[PDB]
Amino acid sequence: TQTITVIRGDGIGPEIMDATLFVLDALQAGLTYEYADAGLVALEKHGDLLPESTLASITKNKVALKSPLTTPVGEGFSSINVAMRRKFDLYANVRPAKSFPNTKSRFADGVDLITVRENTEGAYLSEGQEVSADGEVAVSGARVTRKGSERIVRYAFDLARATGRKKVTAVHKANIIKSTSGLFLKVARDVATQYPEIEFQEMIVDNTCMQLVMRPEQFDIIVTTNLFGDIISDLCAGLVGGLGLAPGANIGVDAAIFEAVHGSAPDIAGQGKANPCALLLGAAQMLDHIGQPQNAERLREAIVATLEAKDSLTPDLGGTGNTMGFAKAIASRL
Amino acid sequence: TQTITVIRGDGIGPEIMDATLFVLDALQAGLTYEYADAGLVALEKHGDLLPESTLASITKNKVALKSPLTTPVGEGFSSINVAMRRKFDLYANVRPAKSFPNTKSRFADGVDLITVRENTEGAYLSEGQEVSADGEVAVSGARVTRKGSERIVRYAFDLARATGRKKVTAVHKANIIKSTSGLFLKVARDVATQYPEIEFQEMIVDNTCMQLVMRPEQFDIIVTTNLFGDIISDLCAGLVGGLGLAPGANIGVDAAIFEAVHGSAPDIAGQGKANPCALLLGAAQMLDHIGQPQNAERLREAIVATLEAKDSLTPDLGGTGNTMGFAKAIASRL
Repeated sequence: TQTITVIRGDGIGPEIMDATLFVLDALQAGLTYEYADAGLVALEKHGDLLPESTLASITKNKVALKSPLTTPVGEGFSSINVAMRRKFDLYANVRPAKSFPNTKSRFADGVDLITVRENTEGAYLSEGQEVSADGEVAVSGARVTRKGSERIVRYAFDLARATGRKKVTAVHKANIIKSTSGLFLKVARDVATQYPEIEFQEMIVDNTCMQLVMRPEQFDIIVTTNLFGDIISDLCAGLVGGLGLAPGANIGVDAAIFEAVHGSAPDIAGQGKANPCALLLGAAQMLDHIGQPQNAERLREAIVATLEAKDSLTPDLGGTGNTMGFAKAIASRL
Repeated sequence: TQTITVIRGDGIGPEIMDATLFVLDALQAGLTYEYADAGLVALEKHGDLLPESTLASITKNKVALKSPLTTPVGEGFSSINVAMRRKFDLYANVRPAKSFPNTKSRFADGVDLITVRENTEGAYLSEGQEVSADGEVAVSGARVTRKGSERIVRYAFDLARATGRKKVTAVHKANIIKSTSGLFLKVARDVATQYPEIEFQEMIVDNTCMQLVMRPEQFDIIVTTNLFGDIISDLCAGLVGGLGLAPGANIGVDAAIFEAVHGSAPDIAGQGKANPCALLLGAAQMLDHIGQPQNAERLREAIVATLEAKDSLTPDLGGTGNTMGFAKAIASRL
């Protein structure tokens, strides 16, 4: 057995988590669920968007499955995902982009890639930002370290080995930003030598984005620095229809958090209309992470086959089914 | 009349410049040509990849049309385009992306946008780059100024007015990189108030790249900082088939240089196979810049119509025509 922390969340969160846990049970993933509060429900009932008991649950179990959360506006609330990243040193932001039939387009299918984005350093740090008093000159910084580069590239290669993928492409601008991006590329080359059967490719970031729109089928795993990974993961979402079906993970040494990328959609909450596919695919990522890749693949192919058959699809996809009915149609093809 | 500096260049350069000048004469653009050397031919014949007489020609005429150049490898030669940018303070890197029929795909057409990239500051500066002696820590910097932001955004809006376009989208990451990207966005908003009939849009860079792959038709002029503009212009090239047909300009206060983005292709030099469309479209940009937008549009629609009719196309496009024959077919539809 293994226990995971489950955050049911806000809006459509509870409905799609119910559906996801149904499919996980139908897979016989062997998991048990421990529930924790975050977001609106925590704020109302425990005084904090992110209570220490939930942090302790995640610390103990090291794996969390997280529905979307609502954070109120206008009250100075801090980003929950940022707080978790700082708390658990979640250095790998991992975003799969995969083609599915009948899910809107840029069609032609065949996209099946993962963007591994370094998420603790690079160009997105708070440190180094200042504007002069007269408002004329702004500066910002970037920091790349051997330690931070080594761990993100090792993660990418370990992911390749753990899921049966065959190529890692390191994306950089080392010709121009020689110090930081050059150190990232030097480290990536060094790490690649430790994984002889995984093809290693280097590609400049501008050419990478051109190639992603001309032939995204050529990519397998992409690994890159913080800002570049932000950009590339959202580009790739556009290749496969957008953010409505997108899973995500944020992974560190002693904790990993799996989710849907989309928000809590409170307008349709409780109506059984929400599409559970994104969170299901986040649970597939979780299964890959905890060592059940065969079940992750069973789940992804069942989703493909259910979409091909148009069996009990939710209204966002032109069907008249409901969240749980869609989940049950998926589970029937496992 | 007006005189422009013409650089015939290396490889296919002379052939495609001959064809371009033929079309410009057929347009009766009213130009006269002054020839200057750069690249291999200059190195052989005047001792320098970039002679001072060529710089003086550009200084005097303020407008240059430049074929591709070859720079030898292994001899420490400096980038010619970088030298020109520093010499003339060429702060606007301007890249049109337009759909043409029968030119390879990501098909469905309807793309017609321009990326205006700030090219003197931002995250691509040499200053601020250092690696610690032990190799563990690398740093790089970015600088954004009110002056530099004001001039690039003013250029974008002036371009809109000068060519009949209707929207400028400023692209940023001011939510995270608050100092530099935030100053860029603050300045862009301020400048936009001076152009009431040009729609102003703000968009975060990751969402922009997603939207460019889902519906590139929504964009008109995009203006952004140095690194972001590098990325977006190559993404956009991938929407319209790649770099083989791509024009470019680099523009400052007292000089402007217009070209094809592609290289000198020495393998097919002299054979009459080279496609002159990219340099022709660079000449269209030049015509927009010097105040003949009606002739730039005549040229672009003649290219569209020639491609639609499949009249004398070069082999890269599946025809059996030659460079000058393709140019003459274009000129017949002016």
